[PDB]
Amino acid sequence: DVVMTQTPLSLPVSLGDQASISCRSSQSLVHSNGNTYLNWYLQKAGQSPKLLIYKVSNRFSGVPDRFSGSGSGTDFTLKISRVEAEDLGIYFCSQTTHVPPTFGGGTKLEIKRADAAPTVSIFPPSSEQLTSGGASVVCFLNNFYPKDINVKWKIDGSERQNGVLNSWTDQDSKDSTYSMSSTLTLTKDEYERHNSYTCEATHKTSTSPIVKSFNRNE
Amino acid sequence: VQLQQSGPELVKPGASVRMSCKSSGYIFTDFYMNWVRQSHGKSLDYIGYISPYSGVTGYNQKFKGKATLTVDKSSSTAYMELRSLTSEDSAVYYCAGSSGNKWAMDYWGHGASVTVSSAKTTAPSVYPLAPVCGDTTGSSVTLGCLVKGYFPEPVTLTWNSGSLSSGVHTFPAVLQSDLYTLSSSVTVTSSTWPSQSITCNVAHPASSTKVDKKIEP
Repeated sequence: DVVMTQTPLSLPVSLGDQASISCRSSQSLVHSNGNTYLNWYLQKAGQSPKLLIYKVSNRFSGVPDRFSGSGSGTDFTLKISRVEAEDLGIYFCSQTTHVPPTFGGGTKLEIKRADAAPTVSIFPPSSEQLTSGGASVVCFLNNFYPKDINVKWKIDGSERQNGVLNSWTDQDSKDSTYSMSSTLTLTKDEYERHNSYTCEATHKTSTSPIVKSFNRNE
Repeated sequence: VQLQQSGPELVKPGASVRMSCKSSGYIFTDFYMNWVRQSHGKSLDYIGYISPYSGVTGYNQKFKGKATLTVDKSSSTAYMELRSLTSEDSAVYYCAGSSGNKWAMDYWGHGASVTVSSAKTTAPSVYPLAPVCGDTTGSSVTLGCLVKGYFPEPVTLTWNSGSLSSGVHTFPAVLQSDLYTLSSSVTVTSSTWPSQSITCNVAHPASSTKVDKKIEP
């Protein structure tokens, strides 16, 4: 197994920009038959992977002139000269010199924009649900930029872990902002014997954590 | 060169799934069929290869035992059988072909998703989410709706029969143990709710379910 490390992990570009993705193997990829077997793929939104370059610099059929590959041994780069909108998606690098084939973790190309701050909203369990005997307190952190955000749940001063279901939106094709959802699910029994509930977002735009709270009756 | 893959399966725990892949129109070449698992979003894990002409298999040493590769030379039909399926094995599985010299996967199948879950069709519970919580930001009200414990997917949610379509954010479902859960939020102006009605619409066709939750004040 040869680790393929690839950086950036996310590369924000404006359409029209130059882009470069770096990839390094943990061993040389120069095989005994004289070849360095390093290939590059692009998986656009929810499609299958598509080969772009093979044997470091060989462009595959129908891949445009914009895309290029280079390097040797352990160190490689996929270059795009003008990021057209069509190019946005996840690029991986795979090696086929050593057994098994391995792949890097991918470099998400995304559209750059101005940091937005989360529009946190917390929601008390519904009558209905409390009648069911269960209680989800939900928290929507709608429309922030960048996607590195950190949600914590607090009940009465100690932090909370068992019961958090977390999910996320991809870059919205309108305002380039992400949104993620957090849901904490506990008993009607444990909800009734506690009182302040705190969806406490940490985002990189504020030094000040965004705290939406409510108190079951306090 | 075209590859057709058998589409989605829902396997029980500690069970097996056989998966097919038919290669077409790259007749006469010595090429191999490859299986690559894509764990979730970005990790691709190479499972193995098999030549439909000769029978030469080769596994990634991590999958040998979990996966059995076979081909019907006579049909150009490769097979992958995965046995003792765990929740962990719920991924998309690709089939793709390589063709000598270069050693890259140059043609790829559409993917095969396997959801490993011990559930039978389970109907969702739809819960209105009123922002009573943390009082309106002035101009905007955000309302939510939570769809809990349904198997299999999908459910579909719209707001006000799709008359409300802007500022809606619908979140991908997540397999909450062996069931799914998903939510959505809509942002209306503060004069609108409740003077105008906003209603969560849900239908889980796999269980004949259709529900409308007006998010009452």
